[PDB]
Amino acid sequence: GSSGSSGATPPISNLTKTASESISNLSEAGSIKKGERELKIGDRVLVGGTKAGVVRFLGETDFAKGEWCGVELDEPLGKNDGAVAGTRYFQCQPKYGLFAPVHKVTKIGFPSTTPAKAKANAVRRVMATTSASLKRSPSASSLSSMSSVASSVSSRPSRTGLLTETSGPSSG
Repeated sequence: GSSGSSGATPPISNLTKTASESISNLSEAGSIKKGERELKIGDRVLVGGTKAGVVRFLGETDFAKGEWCGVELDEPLGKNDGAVAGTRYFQCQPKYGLFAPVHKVTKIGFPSTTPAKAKANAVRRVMATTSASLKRSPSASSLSSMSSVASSVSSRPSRTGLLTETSGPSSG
C-alpha cells in the first residue's frame, strides 16, 4: 500500500458487493422516496367533505411550511389558476386550482386495482356485493349513460374572421 516498495497488484479479484441495507442504491436525493400517506398524480380526493378534485401537482409549497398537494377543483371553489406569487405549478382554468396539505387531503377511491384486495376466499378476484336499491343518493350514479351534446357541423367561416388574435377577449 505504501511501505511495500511496489505493490500495485491486488491478490486476485472478481467477486464484489455493495449496499448494506434497504433497496435504495444509486443516489440518495430523489428518484424513489416512497412514503406512507402520500398521494399520487391523477387521483380523486375529498377535502372537508365537499371539495373533490384530482392530484395535478406534487411538491413543496411557498406560502406553507410543509409538503402540500396541488389538487385542481372541478367546481368553482378555488383561488389561483395555477400561479402562486409568480411561481407556476399547473395550467388550469381560474377559480379551480387549489392547494392543501397532504395530511389534510382525504381519499375517496378510484376504479383500477380490483384484484389487489388482499383477501383469499376461493375464486380469483372476488366481487359480490349486496344487491341493494339505496347506495348513497339518487343524484350519485355510475358510468352507464348520460346526456351528451349533439348538433350540426358544417365547418365554414362565412361571417367569422378571427384568424389571429392580438388583444384577447374575456367578457362578451
